[PDB]
Amino acid sequence: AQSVPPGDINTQPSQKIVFNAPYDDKHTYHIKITNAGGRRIGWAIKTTNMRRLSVDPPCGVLDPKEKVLMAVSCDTFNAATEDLNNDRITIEWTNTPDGAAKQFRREWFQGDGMVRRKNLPIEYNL
Amino acid sequence: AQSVPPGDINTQPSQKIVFNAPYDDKHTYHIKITNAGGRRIGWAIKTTNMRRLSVDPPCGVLDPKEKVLMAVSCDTFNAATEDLNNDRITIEWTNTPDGAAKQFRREWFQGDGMVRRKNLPIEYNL
Repeated sequence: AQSVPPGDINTQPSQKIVFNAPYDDKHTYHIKITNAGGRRIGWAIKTTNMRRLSVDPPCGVLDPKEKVLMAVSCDTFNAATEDLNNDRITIEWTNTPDGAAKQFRREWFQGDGMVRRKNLPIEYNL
Repeated sequence: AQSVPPGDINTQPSQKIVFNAPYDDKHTYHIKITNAGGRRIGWAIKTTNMRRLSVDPPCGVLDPKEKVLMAVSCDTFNAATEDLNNDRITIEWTNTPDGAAKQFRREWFQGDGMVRRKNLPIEYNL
């Protein structure tokens, strides 16, 4: 009936993910997200490197109290002589407009209302 | 042909597991183990608490260069006001005797040869 801000989408982890070994093969860590709002929301992901890490689905439209699974694969590598404290993800979302279209749009961020965003610290466990 | 010590069984993680959130439901973390020896080996697991944590299969007989999956479930709880630095697992194994029987025996530890054992530090990520 009245205005409705972008409900804080639940996240698990909420802000701390330690990619547990081994690093000898692409390890896809499943993430849990949920829409804690009243209406749908257009969210997108961004990582320091879109080559090594692979987040899918990168962008999508969640529903009211809808649950979705994420996949963050990490290509193999050598953590014996490589710094591991510069990897961080970004998850933002904004309430879609009245009867928005069926497709993530960039206008949803340059329109009315406010957009939320939180970076998730990455970790590497051996 | 000649004597054969208990090949160091590969572990992933090898000595560091951070049970990533959430803690609102039994989360079973899959572990990777492998027999790096020439013959089978009888191994067993032990945790500080056999009530909260559940490791299965607890004991079994691995084969030469055989891979096996483990399941370490962790009952839900509240990590907002509970110490999380006293949980540690124990994985030991000893080369089975010549044509050993098809069933983990305790005599394999009180016989000839040497037995290996390593504790895996537990962690809790929110």
